[PDB]
Amino acid sequence: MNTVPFTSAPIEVTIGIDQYSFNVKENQPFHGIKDIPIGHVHVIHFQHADNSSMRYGYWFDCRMGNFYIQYDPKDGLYKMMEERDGAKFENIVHNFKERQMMVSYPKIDEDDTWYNLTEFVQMDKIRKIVRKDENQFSYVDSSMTTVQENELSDPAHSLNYTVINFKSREAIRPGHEMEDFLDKSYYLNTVMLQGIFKNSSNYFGELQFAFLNAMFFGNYGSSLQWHAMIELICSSATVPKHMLDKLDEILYYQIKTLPEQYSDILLNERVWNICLYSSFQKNSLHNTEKIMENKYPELL
Amino acid sequence: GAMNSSNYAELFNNDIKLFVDDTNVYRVTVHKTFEGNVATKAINGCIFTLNPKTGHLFLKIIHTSVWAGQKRLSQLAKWKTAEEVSALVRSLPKEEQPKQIIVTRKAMLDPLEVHMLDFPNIAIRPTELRLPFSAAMSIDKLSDVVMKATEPQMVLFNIYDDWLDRISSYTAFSRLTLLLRALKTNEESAKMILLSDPTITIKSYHLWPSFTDEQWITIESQMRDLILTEYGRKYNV
Ligand SMILES: CSc1nc(N)nc(-c2csc(C)n2)n1
Repeated sequence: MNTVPFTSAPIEVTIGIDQYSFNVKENQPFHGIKDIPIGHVHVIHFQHADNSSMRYGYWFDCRMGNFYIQYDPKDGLYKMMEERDGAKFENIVHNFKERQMMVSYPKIDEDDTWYNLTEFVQMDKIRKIVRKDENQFSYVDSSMTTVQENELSDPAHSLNYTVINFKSREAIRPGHEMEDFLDKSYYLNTVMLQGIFKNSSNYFGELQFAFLNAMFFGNYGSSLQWHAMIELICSSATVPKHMLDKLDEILYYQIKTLPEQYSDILLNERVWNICLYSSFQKNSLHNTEKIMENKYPELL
Repeated sequence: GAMNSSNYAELFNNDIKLFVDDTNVYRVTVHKTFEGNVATKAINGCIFTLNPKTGHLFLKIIHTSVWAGQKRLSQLAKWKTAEEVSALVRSLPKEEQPKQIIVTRKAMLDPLEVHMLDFPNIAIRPTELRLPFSAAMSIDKLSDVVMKATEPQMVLFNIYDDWLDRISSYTAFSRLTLLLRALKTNEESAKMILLSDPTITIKSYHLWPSFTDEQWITIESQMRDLILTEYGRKYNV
């Protein structure tokens, strides 16, 4: 089990760790989060009690270092930092647990929610989309734009996501204009899966990453990316049965986890009616279709 | 973006543009089969591509052979239309290529856009106008060349005859669409109007009769009366 300590909590803030969240009051004796499952990627995220604008947070994998949080009163936010002095870090962590100033990552033993949301999210791959190499963790926030959004403005603070564009020379083979645009199997299987991702696991890795950023930070370009990558599979007549089956699981947990009241902003009516009712895969997403009809019948 | 009443005069500036209408590309008769089921039989069609400033018409003839063994022909027709427009642009010298193509039906935007990916600098636009170019097959010489074709064929016309010698393209285009709006609302009456007088002929290299300026004025008012009427006859007013 890992620990992410906090130097202190000077400002009132709601802290999230994965899908959990808890309020901390201004200068309350809070010193961080303990019992965090090793073996998964995590995100710790923040919304100031004073400025619900700008949700922000840090993706990290405890195996890649000792990490802690420290408020910076110049920049005005909780910053993640690495402690390379492992001795100093264990000493710090032990003192704060002894004083019991830490909240426990509160995983119910039955619950595989976080695993199912993050199954293929590699942390080295996150680094190549939120490019900031001097850090082992990655910062994201509500306002960061994607590389493709900057095509249609700072590249360093961008989310380099795989560029998907259904009306592009990449998507469309000359002489197969009608065929490739109505059935995108070639774009999916050869261009994307065989040329960019290498395998469906990597496709899912970015797709999951795109969703979580949309959900935890209301990041609009991520939401667009999540829908694009779904749409590309739903608009392909030829998809391996195993990808379809795993996509159905993936989307099921994402729909399951979404806040019931955020549905109107994080779900694109058009893409989902296509996946569920119009597209080649209308018959192939049974779990996803069942939870959507029972939880968001208004959208369809 | 969309073309409508407000940006009407853009059609007559000096940026090369074409209208594309696909309403006559896929044409069928519907008949009964021996077993009493219904079946379609395709007939030749055409793509109506028109430069509204010059009157040049690139009438691409769609021979029924293109449909043989295909499914979902109505959808294919849109992509075939886009394929042919694309081929046409590519065959024109650069200085003759259009800067905009305006499709008369929104369902053409995606097919053309995809076919025109090689030409990012050519704008594909819809329109909110209700243009009567479907009545293009009510022009006898155009219907004639379509119905006689034995193979895919492109035939060039000036849909304004020599009108531009005496009037502007704004006026020429308004005369054309009035003529076509009438031919669409009542083809018999429209055609009667145009040809009642045997002494006004259609030159061999023209499509419409050789009216004087004054005769065109009488013709134009007659087509107006026809349209307003059929509007009454239809809504009883
Ligand atoms: C979490 S982001 C992510 N996750 C995985 N597992 N792969 C990728 C990825 C994109 S292109 C490529 C070869 N891999 N991206």
